Amino acid sequence: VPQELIEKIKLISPGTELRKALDDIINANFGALIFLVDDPKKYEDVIQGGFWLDTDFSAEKLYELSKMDGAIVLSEDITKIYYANVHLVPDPTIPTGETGTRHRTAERLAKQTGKVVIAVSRRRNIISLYYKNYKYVVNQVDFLISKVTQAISTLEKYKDNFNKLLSELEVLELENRVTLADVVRTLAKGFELLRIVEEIRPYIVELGEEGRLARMQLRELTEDVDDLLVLLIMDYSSEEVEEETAQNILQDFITRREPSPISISRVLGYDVQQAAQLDDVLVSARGYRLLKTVARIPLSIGYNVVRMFKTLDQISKASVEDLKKVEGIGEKRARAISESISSLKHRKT
Amino acid sequence: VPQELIEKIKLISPGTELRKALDDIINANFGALIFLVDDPKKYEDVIQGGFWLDTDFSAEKLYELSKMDGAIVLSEDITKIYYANVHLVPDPTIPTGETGTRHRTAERLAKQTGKVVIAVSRRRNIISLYYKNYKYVVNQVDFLISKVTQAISTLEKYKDNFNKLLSELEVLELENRVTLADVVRTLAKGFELLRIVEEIRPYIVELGEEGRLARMQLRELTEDVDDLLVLLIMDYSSEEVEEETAQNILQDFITRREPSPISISRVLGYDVQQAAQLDDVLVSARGYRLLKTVARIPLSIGYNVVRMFKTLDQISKASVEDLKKVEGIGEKRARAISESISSLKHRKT
Ligand SMILES: Nc1ncnc2c1ncn2[C@@H]1O[C@@H]2COP(=O)(O)O[C@H]3[C@@H](O)[C@H](n4cnc5c(N)ncnc54)O[C@@H]3COP(=O)(O)O[C@H]2[C@H]1O
Repeated sequence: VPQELIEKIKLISPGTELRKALDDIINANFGALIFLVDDPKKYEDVIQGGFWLDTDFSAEKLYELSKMDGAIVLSEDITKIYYANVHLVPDPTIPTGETGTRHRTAERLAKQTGKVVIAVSRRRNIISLYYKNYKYVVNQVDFLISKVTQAISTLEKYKDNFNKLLSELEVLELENRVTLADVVRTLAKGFELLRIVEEIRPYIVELGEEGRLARMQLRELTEDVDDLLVLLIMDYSSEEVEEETAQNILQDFITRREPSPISISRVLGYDVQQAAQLDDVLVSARGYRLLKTVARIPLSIGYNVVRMFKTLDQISKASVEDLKKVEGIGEKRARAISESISSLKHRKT
Repeated sequence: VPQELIEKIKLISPGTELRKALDDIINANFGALIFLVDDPKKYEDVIQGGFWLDTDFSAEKLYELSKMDGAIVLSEDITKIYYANVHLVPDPTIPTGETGTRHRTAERLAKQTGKVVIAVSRRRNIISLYYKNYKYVVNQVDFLISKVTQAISTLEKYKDNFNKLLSELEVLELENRVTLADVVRTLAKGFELLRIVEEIRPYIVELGEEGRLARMQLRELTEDVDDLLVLLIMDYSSEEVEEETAQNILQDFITRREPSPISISRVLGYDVQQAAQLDDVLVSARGYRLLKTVARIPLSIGYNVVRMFKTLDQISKASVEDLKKVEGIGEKRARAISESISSLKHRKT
């Protein structure tokens, strides 16, 4: 959805004065045809009759004016009401796939002028926004909340399964018994979880102010998921991979590519044919995930540790003395690494 | 009202199936916009979307189709329904003094194509017919009947005073005591009476089949008034005058010229400037009225009788033998003339 169009959508999103007025118009079953222009004098060819108002905008004024037949003309920033009860006359030759005089008029005028035109039928509760060659149907909050609440509840389920796969993989990592199947399975669920987030995003935006709690819920649920997926990619990719490259891997599986077993294993650098082979491939974590998230060791410094010990397994066997031989690790970071790992092994395994 | 428009108005007059449908539409508060054209193909630029029907017309079909939004397209003779639910798009630059999309659309389309377009709003009970640059509002029968009934009542009153004036003029005429004032007063009342008929005529025409009784009443009330007035003009005009000149005099006072005492006397060939003078001008009827109406003597032959005697007074002093000295008058005409005058003088004076 183009950004130039997303900007216009904000104009009638829950929270704005304009939307408050449109909600009331809908509740009263009045119809509405609103034309947003900047220079009223320049549309004497498409705007006919009505009353010249040139007054300050307000939700109550718009509502009251919508009681009359015809269209209302507002300024682009919704600060002035220019005309009311006007007859809009766009070029009849302009193609339109709309039905009815009001919507056909709205699409034609928007295409002809490159301006925003809002239409509301008397019987229905949707707001149709036309801008240039675009058409966006805005829904009432109740419909949006139902979809968003369902999506969140769905996300909770995926997240619960992600957490179980993660704790299981954690045990396998600490014991160095991880297979490519385990890794890919965890990444797959992580990619599916973030995809759901991406798909509900437009619903959230459209909710405007009414989407505050929904946003907070999405944040609490998916907080550090992205980072976690990036660290897993770095820890299990066939060959050393830069963080940015890992983040790009993530972005691709979250939008373009499809998170299938073989496909994920393929992008990780493993030449696998059948998904049954995944259980056959053994892999050892580099150690980034634990070093950063648990030992609180910056990636730039974690590279150094991996460069020397190569795997988490070796890192877990290294003494403080051993660890201090690494650039960037003093008695403090050496203790943190050593202690955080020995603590997890004892508690988890 | 041009004969051209008059023909179209008949299409929606009480009695037609079309009008029957429009009345139902009005009674149901549905709206309507109807475009009459014989070759739809040629107007495909002003007719958009909708449903192609091409079916035989019926009042029930038109009524049902009017439940949908948009416009209906019928053949000019109203025998076929071509489209329903269409969007009519006439040129926006066409000037119009109408209000609302529906009526502004109808006027522009009518001007643009030179055809008939019918508009009916849901809120009102009138039918607006637009043809070319003409606009005729058709009213419901109830409104028309009320106007027509009051006009008829008014005519009865004028006719009564007319008969009172005529009866008194009859006495004076027989006694040869007529003054210009007597004649003028009678003519003025007769002229005023016929003007009312002319003014109410359009209402009766617009009443269609529901105006049958009204036409009968008008005819019974004004049956022989025109002839009577023409004969009065011929009998009292300054100098001899033909039936054609008289008939023209009548038409002038019923439309163009105002029937004022001085104006009537002036047109009769009398030089007067004050109404008071009228009671000072003694006049004598030629005899045409009595010869034609009572003696049943053809005007052509009446000219001969007046040629010889000049006035009714002299005609009543003639004998059968004397009267027969006129060409066209035999013992029969002579008897009818002589006996009819003598009988009236005995009964009226
Ligand atoms: N060119 C045309 N072709 C076919 N039918 C025509 C027509 N123009 C008017 N009408 C018929 O008249 C109905 C009501 O017209 P109205 O102006 O009261 O009530 C209108 C008007 O206030 C508004 N509206 C529609 N088009 C407009 C325009 N171009 N400019 C300003 N207001 C418009 O939306 C209301 C409802 O529109 P809707 O079509 O549902 O309802 C229409 C339609 O069935």
